[PDB]
Amino acid sequence: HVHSQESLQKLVNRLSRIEGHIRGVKTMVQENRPCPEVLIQVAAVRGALDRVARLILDDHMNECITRAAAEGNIEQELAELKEALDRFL
Amino acid sequence: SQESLQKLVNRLSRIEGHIRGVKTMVQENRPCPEVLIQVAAVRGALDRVARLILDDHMNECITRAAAEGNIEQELAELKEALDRFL
Amino acid sequence: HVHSQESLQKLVNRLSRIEGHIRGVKTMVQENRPCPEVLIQVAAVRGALDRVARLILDDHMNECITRAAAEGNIEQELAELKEALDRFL
Amino acid sequence: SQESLQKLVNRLSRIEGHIRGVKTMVQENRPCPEVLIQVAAVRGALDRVARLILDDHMNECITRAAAEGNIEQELAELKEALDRFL
Repeated sequence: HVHSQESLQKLVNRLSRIEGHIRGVKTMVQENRPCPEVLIQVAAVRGALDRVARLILDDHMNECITRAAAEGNIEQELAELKEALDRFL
Repeated sequence: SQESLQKLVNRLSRIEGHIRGVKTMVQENRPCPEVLIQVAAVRGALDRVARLILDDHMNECITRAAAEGNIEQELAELKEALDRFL
Repeated sequence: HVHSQESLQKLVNRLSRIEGHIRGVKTMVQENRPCPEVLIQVAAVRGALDRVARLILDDHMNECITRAAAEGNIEQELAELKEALDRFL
Repeated sequence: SQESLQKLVNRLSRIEGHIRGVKTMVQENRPCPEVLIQVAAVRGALDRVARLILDDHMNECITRAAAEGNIEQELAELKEALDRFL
């Protein structure tokens, strides 16, 4: 890669897919499908969520390190990154 | 069943509503930490649902072992479920 | 497998290995080795810890389900299992 | 450095002592939940150490970017570190 900001619309998309996938898990439960099948689908949803989170974080990181090079305020930018990682982890 | 199933459906509807909430936040260009705080809550909610489903599975396995034995088989089912839950 | 209880001594062993592995991470830090190398070693220690935890849990689960078949007290045994999972997760 | 390195060494010595504590508990046949409560604390401590090491790495990368640029390269180092940290 050379890093590209994920478009707002690209993120909204990924989130719509995650919504549809949760609605799918709900259908599975109503049909009394086996517990391991349901858990497999829940795991996939959680994986999808993590990848969205990770994309949002990458773009944030990019702004922080870019703003540091541009403007030189390393302390502020570190502290911004660390907040975002706190809430991500 | 009718009792417990509906509770899970409900939780899953709430999670769905919460993901819509995260979508709205993104469209409104709200700060990253606020969006991630909401994503963390969704992830927490998903974990608790996963945990409830595992509890019911484990309940069936142990209940069936008490009733009908085949303890080795049931134990091995429990361990396989834990393999995929972690 | 047919399930076998991990011996007390087998567990003490695995824990001694984890101790030695943490002491190894400490040496790496004193020698100012690169951060990704150090984190790779920390991950391995965490993995080793998880596998120990998992073994202790498997043996507990085995006692709970065995005691349920033997004695029939499903409620007590479920609640024992769930406590152990609470502190494991 | 001499300052920060020693703090990490210390944390790692405490983690080592804590794993000995878990070993003693097992030899004394203490209940499973008590042993797992102590293992959870060790795992927590290990996570915090991992997090401190990542913070220092990230600090070097951003600091070097402000001083000397090559922002794309540094960003890619940060993302690679996060790949392995999760």
